[PDB]
Amino acid sequence: YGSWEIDPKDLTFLKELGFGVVKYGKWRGQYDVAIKMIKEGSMSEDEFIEEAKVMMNLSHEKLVQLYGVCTKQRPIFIITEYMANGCLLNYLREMRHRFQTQQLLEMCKDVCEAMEYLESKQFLHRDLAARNCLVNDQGVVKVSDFGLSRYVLDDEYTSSVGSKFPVRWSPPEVLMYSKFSSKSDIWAFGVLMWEIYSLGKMPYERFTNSETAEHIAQGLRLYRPHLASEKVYTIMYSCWHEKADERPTFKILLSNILDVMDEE
Ligand SMILES: Nc1ncnc2c1c(-c1ccc(Oc3ccccc3)cc1)cn2C1CCCC1
Repeated sequence: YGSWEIDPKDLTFLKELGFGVVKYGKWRGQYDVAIKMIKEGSMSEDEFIEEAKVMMNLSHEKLVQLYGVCTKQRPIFIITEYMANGCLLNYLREMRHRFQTQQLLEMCKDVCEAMEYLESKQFLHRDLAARNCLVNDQGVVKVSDFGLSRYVLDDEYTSSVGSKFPVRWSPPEVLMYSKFSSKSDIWAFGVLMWEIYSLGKMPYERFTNSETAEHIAQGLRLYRPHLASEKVYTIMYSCWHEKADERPTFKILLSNILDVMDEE
């Protein structure tokens, strides 16, 4: 076993949590883990395994921690930090939480910290969205599935023509030219802020993907969620400059979010 490789015999599977299936379990009988099981034919496995070595060296409190992989048998496993409150999107949609806006801004800050870290490592997420963030037992949001889209074999998800592509989280230059950059992550982050302040509404709710792409190409934008103050709206909106070079960095976004927290 290499440093990136976990012995699957050290795993105990306890419950199904919901590419494939994800389970909750224990490592060596004691420590909580999530086990993401990768279905046959779904992934470029050799490429993922090499990238896993890079992903192992990423470490930040607001990034879901990759403990290792199991790849000597199939389906291959991705072993990670267990996030008790599950997917951010589902969490947002649970109206019982009765969120204060302070809580929503903190979720934004959690994600922005992770993204500033990824940016500092020149690591693109490539599919940032509420559905790809997780929430722990303390209500902390962490970024997940970072870079994983690179290894998906289903073409419907691979390009902007595809029926599974994240059109609603994509800047004009991605939709038109497939130009990915730090600034396409920035765009996606703004959409994620919008999802958070909208309590999990689908971006461009009333539009198809086709219509959304048209909307975007015409320079139209999401508008202010009811729960977003003018200051918060200014921050998400800054992520959507037509010109990619005019969009902020995650460092700048983080400073702006901190400022709003201080001003309340
Ligand atoms: N870690 C998790 N803890 C709790 N629930 C989880 C996960 C994960 C999870 C586990 C592993 C995983 O693997 C990676 C993590 C980071 C980077 C790349 C892969 C991604 C998500 C998913 N789920 C749920 C959300 C909706 C239904 C399933």
